[PDB]
Amino acid sequence: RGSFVEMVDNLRGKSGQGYYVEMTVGSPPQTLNILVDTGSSNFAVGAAPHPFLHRYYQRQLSSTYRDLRKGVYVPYTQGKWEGELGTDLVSIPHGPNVTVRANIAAITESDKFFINGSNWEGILGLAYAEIARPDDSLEPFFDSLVKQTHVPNLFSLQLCGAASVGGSMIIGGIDHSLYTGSLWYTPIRREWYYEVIIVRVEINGQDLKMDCKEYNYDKSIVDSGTTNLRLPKKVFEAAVKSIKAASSTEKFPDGFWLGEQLVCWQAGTTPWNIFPVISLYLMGEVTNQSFRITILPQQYLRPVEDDDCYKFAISQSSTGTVMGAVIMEGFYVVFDRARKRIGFAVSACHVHDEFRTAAVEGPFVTLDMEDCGYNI
Ligand SMILES: C[C@]1(c2cc(NC(=O)c3cnc(OCF)cn3)ccc2F)N=C(N)SC[C@@H]1c1ccccc1
Repeated sequence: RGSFVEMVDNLRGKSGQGYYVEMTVGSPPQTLNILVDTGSSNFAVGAAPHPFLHRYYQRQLSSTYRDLRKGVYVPYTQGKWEGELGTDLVSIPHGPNVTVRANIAAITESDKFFINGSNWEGILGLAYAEIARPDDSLEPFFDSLVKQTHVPNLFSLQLCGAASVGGSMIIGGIDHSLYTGSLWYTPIRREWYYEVIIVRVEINGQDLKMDCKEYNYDKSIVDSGTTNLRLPKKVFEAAVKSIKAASSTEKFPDGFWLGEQLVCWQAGTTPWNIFPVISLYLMGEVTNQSFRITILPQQYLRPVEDDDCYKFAISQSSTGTVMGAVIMEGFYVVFDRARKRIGFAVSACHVHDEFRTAAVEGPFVTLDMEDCGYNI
């Protein structure tokens, strides 16, 4: 506990393509790069020679492969994958010194799922069984890991932003070299997604003053498998209005705020100072107690290489708040499953300037925080 040198820097990727970890599957071990995804619950790997794929799982080569004789069909908002369920032996080379028998969905057909030019061949769904396909009886990888080994029921993520990105997934613990200051914990409201409650939103310390239920309509989640900070429609328009007001030193086309246009500045002359900070107050551990996380334009204006051009990476949502890479790149994030809570601390690797840094601050007095959660 406290130091996991072998797991530091075990994540790689490209901007906009996500963060992957090296895994092995089968006997003998077949090496695959696997997207780290806290917003889903399936371990699903390429099993057929799709042209975008560097590598794929070849079940015929594995002596420890067991066919579950069951299909799985996963349409989602932005694509589709389908596969054949099985089990096999799985290890993480730059993770704990263990081997686990895990459920594997062998992907046999997909659409808009694999990224052309990416270096990953599968997805590690790190959320809970309730959202696993086809149903909650398919035990997620991390559940299998904890059940079969002495690995503590905790993992933590340091996602380091920017073409190449990196970071750390500490499996079974916390590495104190990855953050500065203190960890502040928010309750996991329900174990399906990593669902949290946002109690207050500020743009440059100016409260949006919305009914806090709007912030979590219909949920708020922490998702390493999403790029943007996604906000419910009503919250998004309030936030953009305020961000526009604060940044009115320079005028931008309306399309930029909708992510339909890039904005460019002469190399290394990006006016970070004109753009406001964004604070999300999260439900704390104690009644009437909250803390806030604060991100910079360096997090929400993402570099696009095609002199210095940027995409606005805050976007409107109909699925509730999604705290994607935009949020997570500011913070060391502790998924403390054992204690049903998520910890946030200022990341040792977050992108900032000489004037401002990302911040995790508390405690604050916030009443009626339970009222902020949405119920069907
Ligand atoms: C499995 C799923 C998913 C995610 C991605 N992610 C990415 O490509 C990506 C790109 N850049 C990032 O940061 C910047 F570097 C982060 N991630 C790609 C394909 C996918 F199918 N995970 C989700 N959380 S959202 C939809 C989907 C999903 C979720 C739930 C149920 C089914 C499918």
